Amino acid sequence: EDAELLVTVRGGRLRGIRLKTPGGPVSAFLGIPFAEPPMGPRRFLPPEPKQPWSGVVDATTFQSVCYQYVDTLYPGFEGTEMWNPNRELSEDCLYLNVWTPYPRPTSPTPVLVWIYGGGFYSGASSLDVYDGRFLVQAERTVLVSMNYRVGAFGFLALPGSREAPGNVGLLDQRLALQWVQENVAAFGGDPTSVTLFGESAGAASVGMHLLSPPSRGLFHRAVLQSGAPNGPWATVGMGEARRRATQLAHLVGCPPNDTELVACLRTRPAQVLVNHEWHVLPQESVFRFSFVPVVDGDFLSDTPEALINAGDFHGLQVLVGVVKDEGSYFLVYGAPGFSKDNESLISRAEFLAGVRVGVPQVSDLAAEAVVLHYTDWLHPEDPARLREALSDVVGDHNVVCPVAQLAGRLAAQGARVYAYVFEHRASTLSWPLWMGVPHGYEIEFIFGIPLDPSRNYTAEEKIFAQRLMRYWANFARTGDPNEPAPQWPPYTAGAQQYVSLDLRPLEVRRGLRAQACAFWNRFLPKLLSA
Amino acid sequence: REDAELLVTVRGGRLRGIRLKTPGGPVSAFLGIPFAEPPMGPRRFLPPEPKQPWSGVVDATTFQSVCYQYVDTLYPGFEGTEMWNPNRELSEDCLYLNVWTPYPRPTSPTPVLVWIYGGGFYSGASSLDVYDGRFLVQAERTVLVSMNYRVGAFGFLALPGSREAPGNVGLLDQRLALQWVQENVAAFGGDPTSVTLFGESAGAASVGMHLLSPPSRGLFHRAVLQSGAPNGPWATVGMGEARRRATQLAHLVGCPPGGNDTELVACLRTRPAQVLVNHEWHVLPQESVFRFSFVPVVDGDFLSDTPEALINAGDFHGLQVLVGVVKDEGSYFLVYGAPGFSKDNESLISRAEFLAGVRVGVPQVSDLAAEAVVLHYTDWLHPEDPARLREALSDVVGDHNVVCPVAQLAGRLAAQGARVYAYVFEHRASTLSWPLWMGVPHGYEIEFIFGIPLDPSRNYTAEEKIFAQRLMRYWANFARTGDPNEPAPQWPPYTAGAQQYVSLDLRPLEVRRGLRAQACAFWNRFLPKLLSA
Ligand SMILES: *[C@@H]1O[C@H](CO[C@@H]2O[C@@H](C)[C@@H](O)[C@@H](O)[C@@H]2O)[C@@H](O[C@@H]2O[C@H](CO)[C@@H](O)[C@H](O)[C@H]2NC(C)=O)[C@H](O)[C@H]1NC(C)=O
Ligand SMILES: *[C@@H]1O[C@H](CO[C@@H]2O[C@@H](C)[C@@H](O)[C@@H](O)[C@@H]2O)[C@@H](O[C@@H]2O[C@H](CO)[C@@H](O)[C@H](O)[C@H]2NC(C)=O)[C@H](O)[C@H]1NC(C)=O
Ligand SMILES: NC(=O)c1cc[n+](COC[n+]2ccccc2/C=N/O)cc1
Ligand SMILES: NC(=O)c1cc[n+](COC[n+]2ccccc2/C=N/O)cc1
Ligand SMILES: *[C@@H]1O[C@H](CO)[C@@H](O)[C@H](O)[C@H]1NC(C)=O
Repeated sequence: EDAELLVTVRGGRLRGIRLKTPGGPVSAFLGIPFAEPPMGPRRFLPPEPKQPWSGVVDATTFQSVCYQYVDTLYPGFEGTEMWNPNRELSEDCLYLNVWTPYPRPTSPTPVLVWIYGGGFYSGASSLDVYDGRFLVQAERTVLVSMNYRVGAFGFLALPGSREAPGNVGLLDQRLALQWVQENVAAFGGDPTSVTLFGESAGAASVGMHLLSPPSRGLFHRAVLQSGAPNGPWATVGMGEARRRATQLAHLVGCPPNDTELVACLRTRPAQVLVNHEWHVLPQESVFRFSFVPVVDGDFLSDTPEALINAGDFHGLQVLVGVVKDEGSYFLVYGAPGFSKDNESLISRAEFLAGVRVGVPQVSDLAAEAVVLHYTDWLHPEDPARLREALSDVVGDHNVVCPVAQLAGRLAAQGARVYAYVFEHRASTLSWPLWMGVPHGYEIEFIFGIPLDPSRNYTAEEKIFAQRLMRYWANFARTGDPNEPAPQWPPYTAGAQQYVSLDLRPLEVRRGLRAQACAFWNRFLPKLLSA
Repeated sequence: REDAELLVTVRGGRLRGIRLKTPGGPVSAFLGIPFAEPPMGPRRFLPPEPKQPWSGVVDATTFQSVCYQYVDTLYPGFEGTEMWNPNRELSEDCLYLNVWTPYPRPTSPTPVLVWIYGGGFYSGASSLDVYDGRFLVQAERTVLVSMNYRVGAFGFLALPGSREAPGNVGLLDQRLALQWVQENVAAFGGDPTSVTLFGESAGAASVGMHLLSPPSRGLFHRAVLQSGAPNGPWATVGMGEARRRATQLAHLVGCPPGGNDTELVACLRTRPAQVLVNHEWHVLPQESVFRFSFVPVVDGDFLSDTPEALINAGDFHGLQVLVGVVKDEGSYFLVYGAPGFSKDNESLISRAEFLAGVRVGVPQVSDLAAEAVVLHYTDWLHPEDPARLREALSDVVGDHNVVCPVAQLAGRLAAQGARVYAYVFEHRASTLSWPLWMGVPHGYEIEFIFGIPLDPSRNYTAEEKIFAQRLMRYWANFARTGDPNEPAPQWPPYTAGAQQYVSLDLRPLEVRRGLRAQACAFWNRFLPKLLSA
């Protein structure tokens, strides 16, 4: 029996497993329960701390994936299946995972906490691309990841009600962070040095923990990759959240009293809720999600945009960034004329139709303003330019400009901000070439997946992965990604400097789509208000 | 005794002209031909009545008076502004036209160019040195005609619906002159079946309005619009705001001591011309540049609809048009109001002055509209660079008032049956007195079209003289054939798709695409939708 794999946390004793990496072994503790199972009468409720157990919990394998939709658009295609659940679905899914060096550190080691994305409707800490073993070995950190409830199970809200208060998926996240403060030292982690990082909706979650004071005392630094809490998709108002909750009840046969409605919802099998999620959205769209964080004055006392504009952020360091082609990948899920299997060279009619799906629920004037800004009026009908322009519409509106607004406001209000654009297209990427560097495909390099010898990454790509892990770990340890080489300067509201990340050395550039984002961040909001 | 070449009989009676020397030889000039009864006293604000026939010989031997108008005094003595000021006495007796013809007079019918001067509809005169027709006629053997038309309140004060001041009488002055050309130009050797209108700024807007007014449209065959268009935001006014401006002007001068229109105009008729001129600008609703108090009114008569509606719903098959602008249309207007601008310093403005200048350059729009403008003309990587802000504000005024109205006209006319040719004039004259940051200012291609560099008393470059000759041939080729090209780089027609135009400078012709297409898409396609919602 290996004493390195035995740990006592506050709930009781755990048994881990030793794993192999190309650089040596690490210790993993997978499937640690941090909450009571949110089942039966506990569905839709805030999580409760896991009650202590006797005996030894087997922490040698990943636990169940929270109930969620499973993408079936390209069945068997590696580009989509890499994001689908790789374990059984269950409502009993509130488990977290700890990777540490082997033997376990005996000095307080910086902690990285990963929050997966997936539009608040999907995701799992057990996916291959989130394997913490390489970061922990290469950079000598403790890495924690948790499962949190998605879809209606995590974000169905009847605001004002006690039976479905909303944001419980975020509270699952907060509870795991409290678990880390109380327990991570038992694994050799330093609770006074916790860096949150997440991608997409995970980045938005990180941003929301930055703006919720009860969360702010649980971590020290933040990394937001391709997501932001001020995204048009990341939050929903109380009125619309109530409408969506009520509509889903009607769709699954529950008439239409909040108490009656949640009680009837709790009798439905989880899969039934999943099957009807999607039909509560008001219009055809891409990059919008049914059940997302609700601004009800509690977890978020105001909208993230209002909280960002009014916040003092001195003493905060954040790392934020984007991939080169944020929108390209969302277009195959609803923009007319698009497909992974052809060049998606669309007509102007399809482009104009794509703008309404990509910018849903706005006035015709707002839509025409988008068309004006993203049309080259010397080549208004060129299919290649139109495909690229629609990809830029979706990417700028949902990712690049929300991230750029966040970066600019925090920098100008006291935070030290580092910005990147990930510009390397993996040699193993199965998506077509016209998609460029699609959303989500920097994660595998951050986690050091290319070091896995059973994968087909090149030698320079492995070096690149090691470069990225060092930047991320430098930031986690000091608030500065630079090795203490061409220096990575902080992002500021004036100079707007960022670096491009690829196989070539660092190149400093100015402006995160400055011209496009002035439209989304400065003008379009005022058009909608008047 | 008498030179038979300088004696002509038109319908009103006999005329005596003058023989002018040019660098290339003799030209016959008939200057100051009366074409209307003097619009004075009881005829103030009325449409022009045709000139009654006369006995004996009228001496048409010098330029007649300039129509009463404001005289610019911003830079007194500065030639850059004095060249546009009246060079004859001011008078309400000013409805005279000028005819230049080859010496000897042509024996076969000769194409006719008719010039309409600009000046924001408040100023201008056919007698300005820069409009001297002797060089075009000598170089290209055409007949050139120019007329005076009433400006300011005298030409465009409108109490719509009233008979005592119907408005647009300045445009009727132009129309009467065009009717005179049809009835009389053959007596000078001109061909009334080949008349080409050309004009600049408000003259270009005037030319476009004659295109859109059926009674005028039968009086000419081709059109040249230089740095102006009838659909410009400054070129027309609605009936209500025209009535408000007329009523306020009357109130400012003492009329009435105004319900009844007859009575109010009668009181206006007793006021000295200069007093009307002195108060004319006080009726503008706001502090602005490129906006003019009294301008053509859309009242259903001369223009049955707005020029933009008539342009869109018009069939222009069989019509040839030549349109263009200078490289820096807006820079010249900024020293007349924009904060921080002057011809005597570099006018490197701050961001606050840029934002203040936008409201002056784009007057009377919602704050939302103003901020759409700020968004499109800000470089968000260099939001406060003074030199970039100076150029941005110049582009705002130039795009909004000239380039984009011209581009919209060129595009709609091309797509609806007209053959269009477009240019951008990019030569900065060696004799230019305005500062270097202004580039090629508004109005400073005219002297090259009229061949002014060929005057030996002026110190133009020898290369600029060749340039002038090249431009006069383009214009005259268009007047003769509807095509500026010679019967050598080809000047392609402008179309709504390819949007090709040529650059005019000392270099050979260069074909380019798009008359500030991205900018004009904002002014021509989006901004009107915002002003509606
Ligand atoms: C690119 O593909 C889209 C999607 O069509 C599907 O995928 C193709 C690869 C092929 O397998 C098709 O048979 C599939 O239907 C095309 O858009 C569709 O076009 C068809 C007409 O053939 C039409 O009936 C569908 O409604 C269209 N659907 C969408 C979402 O646009 C598109 O035309 C292709 N572009 C090309 C070939 O240039
Ligand atoms: C550039 O000049 C403008 C115009 O001012 C006039 O011309 C100058 C050369 C100088 O002789 C001034 O005294 C003239 O009045 C300047 O803008 C003016 O500034 C003064 C005082 O600062 C102010 O009272 C006026 O209202 C301003 N006029 C306008 C139209 O804004 C400007 O400051 C000069 N810029 C420099 C010198 O950098
Ligand atoms: N619960 C659902 O029914 C459901 C279905 C589909 N989607 C989204 O489609 C899957 N998807 C998967 C991967 C990338 C994008 C997308 C679409 N985004 O709008 C969300 C929820
Ligand atoms: N009738 C008048 O009093 C009057 C006063 C001022 N202006 C304008 O003169 C300024 N100005 C003079 C020359 C060229 C442009 C400009 C400005 N245009 O906005 C016209 C008429
Ligand atoms: C330049 O022009 C002026 C007037 O246009 C003239 O008096 C002068 O002789 C010319 N030449 C020189 C060298 O100044």
